Amino acid sequence: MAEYKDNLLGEANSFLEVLEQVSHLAPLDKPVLIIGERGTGKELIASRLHYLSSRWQGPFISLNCAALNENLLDSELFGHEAGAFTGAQKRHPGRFERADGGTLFLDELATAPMMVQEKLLRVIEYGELERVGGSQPLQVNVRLVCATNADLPAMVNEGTFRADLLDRLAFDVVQLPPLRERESDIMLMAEYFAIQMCREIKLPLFPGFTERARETLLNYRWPGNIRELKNVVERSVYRHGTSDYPLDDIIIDPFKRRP
Amino acid sequence: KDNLLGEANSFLEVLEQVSHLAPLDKPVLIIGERGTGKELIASRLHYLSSRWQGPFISLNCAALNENLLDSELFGHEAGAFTGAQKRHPGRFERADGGTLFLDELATAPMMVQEKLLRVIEYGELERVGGSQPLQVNVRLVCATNADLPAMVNEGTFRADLLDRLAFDVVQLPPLRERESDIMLMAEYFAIQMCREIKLPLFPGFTERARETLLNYRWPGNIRELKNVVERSVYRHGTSDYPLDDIIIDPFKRRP
Amino acid sequence: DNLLGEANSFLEVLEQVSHLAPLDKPVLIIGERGTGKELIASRLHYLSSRWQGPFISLNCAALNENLLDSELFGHEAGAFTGAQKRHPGRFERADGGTLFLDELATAPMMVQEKLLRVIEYGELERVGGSQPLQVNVRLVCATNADLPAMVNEGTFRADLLDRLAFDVVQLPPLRERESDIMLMAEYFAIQMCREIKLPLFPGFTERARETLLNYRWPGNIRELKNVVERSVYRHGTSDYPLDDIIIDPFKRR
Amino acid sequence: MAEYKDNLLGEANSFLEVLEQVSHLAPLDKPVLIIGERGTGKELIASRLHYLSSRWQGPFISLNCAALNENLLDSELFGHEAGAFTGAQKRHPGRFERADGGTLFLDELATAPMMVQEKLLRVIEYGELERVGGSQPLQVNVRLVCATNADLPAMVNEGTFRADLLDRLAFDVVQLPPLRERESDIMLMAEYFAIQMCREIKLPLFPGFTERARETLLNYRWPGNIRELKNVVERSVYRHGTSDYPLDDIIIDPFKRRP
Amino acid sequence: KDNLLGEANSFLEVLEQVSHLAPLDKPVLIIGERGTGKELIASRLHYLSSRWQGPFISLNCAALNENLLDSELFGHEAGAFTGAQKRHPGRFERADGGTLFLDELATAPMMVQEKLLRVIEYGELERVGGSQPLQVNVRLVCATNADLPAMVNEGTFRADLLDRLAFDVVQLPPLRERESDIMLMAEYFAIQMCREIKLPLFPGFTERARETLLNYRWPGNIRELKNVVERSVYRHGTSDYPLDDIIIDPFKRRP
Amino acid sequence: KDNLLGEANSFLEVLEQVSHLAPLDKPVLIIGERGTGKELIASRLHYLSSRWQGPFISLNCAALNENLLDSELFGHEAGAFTGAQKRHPGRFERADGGTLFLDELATAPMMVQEKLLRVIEYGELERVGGSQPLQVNVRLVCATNADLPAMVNEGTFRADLLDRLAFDVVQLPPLRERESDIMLMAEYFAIQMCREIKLPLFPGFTERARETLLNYRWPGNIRELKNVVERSVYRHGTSDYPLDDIIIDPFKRRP
Amino acid sequence: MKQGLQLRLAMTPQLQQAIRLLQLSTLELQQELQQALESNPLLE
Repeated sequence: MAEYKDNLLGEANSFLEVLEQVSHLAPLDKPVLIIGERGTGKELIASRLHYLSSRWQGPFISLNCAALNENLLDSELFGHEAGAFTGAQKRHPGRFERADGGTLFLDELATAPMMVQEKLLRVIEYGELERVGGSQPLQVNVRLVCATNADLPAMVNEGTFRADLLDRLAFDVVQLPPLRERESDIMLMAEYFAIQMCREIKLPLFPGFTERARETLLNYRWPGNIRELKNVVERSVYRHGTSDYPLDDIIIDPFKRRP
Repeated sequence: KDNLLGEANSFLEVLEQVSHLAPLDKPVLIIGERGTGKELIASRLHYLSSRWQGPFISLNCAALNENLLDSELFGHEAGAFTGAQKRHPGRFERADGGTLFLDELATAPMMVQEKLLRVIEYGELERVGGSQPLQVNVRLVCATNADLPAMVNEGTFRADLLDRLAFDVVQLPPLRERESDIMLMAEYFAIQMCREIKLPLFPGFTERARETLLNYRWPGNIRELKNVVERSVYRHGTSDYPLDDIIIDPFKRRP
Repeated sequence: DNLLGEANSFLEVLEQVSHLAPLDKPVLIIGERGTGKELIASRLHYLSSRWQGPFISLNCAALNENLLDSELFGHEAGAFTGAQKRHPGRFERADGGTLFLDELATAPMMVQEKLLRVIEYGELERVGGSQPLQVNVRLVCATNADLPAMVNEGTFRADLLDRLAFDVVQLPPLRERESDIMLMAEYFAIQMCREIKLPLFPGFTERARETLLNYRWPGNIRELKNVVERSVYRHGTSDYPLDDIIIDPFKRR
Repeated sequence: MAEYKDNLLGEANSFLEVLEQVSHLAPLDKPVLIIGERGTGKELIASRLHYLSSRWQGPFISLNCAALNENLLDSELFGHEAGAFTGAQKRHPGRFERADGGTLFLDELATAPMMVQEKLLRVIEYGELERVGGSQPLQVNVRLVCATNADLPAMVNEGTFRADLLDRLAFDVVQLPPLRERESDIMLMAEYFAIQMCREIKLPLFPGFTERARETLLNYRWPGNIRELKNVVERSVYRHGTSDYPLDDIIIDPFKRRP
Repeated sequence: KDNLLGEANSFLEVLEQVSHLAPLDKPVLIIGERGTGKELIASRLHYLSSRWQGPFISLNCAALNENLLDSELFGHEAGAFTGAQKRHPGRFERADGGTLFLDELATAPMMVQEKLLRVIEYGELERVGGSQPLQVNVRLVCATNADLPAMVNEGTFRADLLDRLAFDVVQLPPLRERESDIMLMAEYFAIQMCREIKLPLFPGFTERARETLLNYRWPGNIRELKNVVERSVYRHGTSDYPLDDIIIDPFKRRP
Repeated sequence: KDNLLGEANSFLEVLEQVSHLAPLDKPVLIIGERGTGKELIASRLHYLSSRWQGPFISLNCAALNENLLDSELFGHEAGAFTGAQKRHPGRFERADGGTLFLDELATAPMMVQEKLLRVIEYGELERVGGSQPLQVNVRLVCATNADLPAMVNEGTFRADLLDRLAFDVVQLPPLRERESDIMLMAEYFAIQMCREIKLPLFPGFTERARETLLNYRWPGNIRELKNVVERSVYRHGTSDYPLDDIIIDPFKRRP
Repeated sequence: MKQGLQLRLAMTPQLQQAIRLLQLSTLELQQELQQALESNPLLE
């Protein structure tokens, strides 16, 4: 059926249209690639995709390419069945083997392991994976989801990403609007974050947003669509404000050192 | 026996060569454009191979770990190391008579090139501290986007690695190279994908965009065309949309 | 509780320490080389409502074995008997208290994503132990040796810390004031006269004391304590004022 | 006694004399060094020598320096008796310990590990071998045989080959002729390969080598002595032909991509 | 305590600093030339400290590969180790209350330096399966030839870790710089060599030999002193005649 | 004591100095030409040393593996790790008073240099998690073809690595150098080669070829001369072949 | 991964006796089965 979105983190300018197109492609389970700010509107994109994913009971598998090191990443990718692989024992269900029919939520870590990229090109080549020392191959099925944080064509032309790896996947590419480009739900998201912070910290009331504070927030470039804005909101909330001062000298930027 | 090959003159000749070489268990080379799926033809030949009722297990050369390359090409005998039990046949020994399509063969390193040269011989598989090596005959298959002669001239691949190849290096023509039945094959693939995604058909259809993209590079000789078709179908989101304003440019930003 | 030379900036720092110690909002504090900002954390914890709660501070650098998930919940199910006496995870040990994080500047990448996830959603699963994490104990971060430029240099994640850190705590170096550093040096001298049983210091001359203050004090209070110790040992007596200042231990004669 | 070589892939011009000299040196068990094209004329020479090898029941244990990984190479080389080095268990019969009195068949792998070369220097120093953690060294005996492909003096001057490795080795030199030089049994070897292909593939008759095919083979550089010709003949047979054309348009060179 | 060479006024002050470091249980750094027995002097000062009868740990910096602090440093006396579980004493745990001299501490790993930072600051190193982190009562010592001030500035070690680990770093003047113990140490070495090699007597450093010893740069310092002992042994000849030319170069080819 | 030493002024002086330092068990470096048989002379002097009736076990410096540095330089206490039983003393501990002849030391790594510096200490055999180190005294000897001073100038040799040897470096003359027993050693080698090749004698005999080869570098001071003599004897194929048309050139393509 | 590796149950009583009877002989096992079936109320 329909899974409700956890957060109403959407931009009025074009995120509604992006969500509409995603729902249009949501029933399809083909190679899906997203794009947006890393950690800001990209994790939200993955969560929304999971909510709008077809059917239910799908194990939402998410991984980061920077982790899993290098030598042991292959065992988790292709799987582990032969001895002396993962402490031997039972056939270790690899990361790809663990997710059968679930969403494989990719992360745009842009891992230099282009060898891992080539191996993943085989991970989704005909829908199968063979465990380490596996006697016979196994045709495993799982949904594929991707998100991007940089220019994939720039990486392919510069060789940071395999050209065949890009060619095989990404039946569609979806770029999330930049935080400096949307600029629609800025006040709405600020108010929602302020309400959530007041609820969490048990603030007696939302202090309120001043025009000078609003002007400074508009001046802020907000590199992080969902994080740096959330960081600024948390910084202003922890800094807090007097009952009279709704947001006078509200501390949006937390990185600044004290005098 | 399922690839949506165009069955054109070049495609038919390639299929005939694959069928003729299917009975031969000698190693073969695959040239052409990777990302297009020459591996699908390799799987078809392996099914059509003499060892048709044989356990065929392909392998990506770039998948093996450098310090676990020995464990990749073989199995720990457990007479050594902290690992116990083990005594598990290597992937080649796991197949032991089927087809092992070498994936990412061009990605093989100089150490990997030397290991392949060692495997150019027949059988003789000795495990960790093995008393005697074991000989097991299995058909071999390799694919590489890069030019093996180019790598050898660069010296990246070992000479015996090139000498490891025995059958003809089947070269895959690019998207523009054949371009005879690509329209029909892409239309069939799009129909199948629409049926799978519960999409009935495209009432708009048309091929003016298809005829124009016939004069398009399509670096992903086969996969890129299908991905672009899927992107166009999803973005249009409508059936009664002819092949108008539809081009292979998903990364492109609209004006 | 702890000797402190809180200045104007440290007044706001203590305000933030109170706002994040009492309110279980996650905290991120930044100290200097030898600032010892851990004392402020202990003061805030006592000031926090969890003063009687568990006080476990972890130096996120001694990762042993596969750690990562096993650090949050030691599973160790590969071999041996299977029952694990030690198994108190990072969140469990400090639950109902304060969770101080140290030496996280040189943290691994694998630990970072898990920690970011284990705070918001938790749901830590391992063979030896499994719990939803997010113990709602006030989260404390310090020992930020890596600068925010270094964090932007891939040493640390931007979004994860940004969401996690609702506030920051700055710490100017001891070169800024050098008066509380003199007060901290006096406190350390009292502590030495107590534990080290120092009878009496040689005293200080204006020129030497100023030169010690004139020194950049890169090691902050740690440098001040080390310098005081070196001067006392070099003087080795309470006879005459130390008219000279030991710039650094490295020397020759 | 006299054991016929399985194949006699040699050159009529002077590889016959080379085989004669090898038979002259066949009785001796000292370090026998062969040389020639790598992958071609090299291990064929090794097999011929093993046929001409003195005595019988000798373990012609062959090792390639590429294998055995890096850390595990030493344990398999020197053997292992004590625990924690071979997982305890039995005293692991090392690769050197596997062949006692047998030929130590070398491959021109050129181990970049100078540590491997230093271990091998002690391997043939007084005929002894001590297991890993072994409380007592053991004097062992075995024959030695090798094949070469690069200028050992050139590497030694370049420092790529250790001077001590060549000082302990290189008692006598046996270089196989390059393919571009012999040019003698080319017709004979070509006919033998064609007959073998016809026999294996159940071809009704050998199509035959046209003068154009022979001229192209003579013009062919053929970097590999005994295998490159073999691979080219295999490719030409794979291209196949009707009974009408003996060798017209025969595809000897499979590296050439089609139109 | 133990017989030692070097009786200069600067050597007397260095001994004074060593005895002062003996009173202070805190970790310290002894700066000087390796190959001089700095670790031996550290052990002697520790014997002159409060722990007159106490343990001594060589604690070589570059002595472990792929081993944890809970492997040998803290040890694995407690059970529940990964894989095999058994008791294992820890040198840091065992030498607690004794002497822990760091051998070539400048040659330590980045992870080793990171662990040592926490060990020195907190004082509770703990162990794998060790419920009580406890405290080590030993006094940390170090004696190397490299300069951490350059290494720390080079990022070879953590500045704050060194600052915590270093408080009274003092440099022993070089014997070549001293150029005074040369006669005393030369006579001592001659006597020791006569005793060991059972020679009739010390031949005697001739005027050429004495001038060679005085003018020798002595790059090894006490290592050069050992080299001088070795060269005198090689050119001992007859005890009847004084060693005319004590200084010689083994690399130098005679005639 | 089986080497057919040239007994040349160089060879005789070398034997005499070896005997003079044979009673002394201190570290020493056998310098000169390797490949030429430093190992055989080492065994002869070990039979000629003070502890002639002793277990002497030599080995290649770079024979072992990096991860097994502890397992080679010591014995596995088996308290930790997957290792079981073990508690086996190392080869150096297997000698236990013997001569640890250092061979191929030029290929030793930085970790090997650190282990050797640890060995410079008096005994101190501490296993992994062992109770206490054991001080074991054994004879030490070193041989290498490279200049340790050259490596230390390159920084490859550690200062302690240079100071590891406790005696003046004794150099082995080259074939182009000693050139003294060249006729005698040549005759002995020719006799040995004839005996091994089942040839009673060479009727041609003579040394005109031997005299010509005497005016050659012969870099493998003993190895090269012996290999070349054996090769010439084998190539002649007839006993009645004088020292004419015989030379040292295995690599050159014969005209 | 690297040249390194790792190491990875317990039962008794009934299965021990079952395995023990397998170590016996042919006619002895026949006699044992005959004796066991004499008390078994659900065996044929």
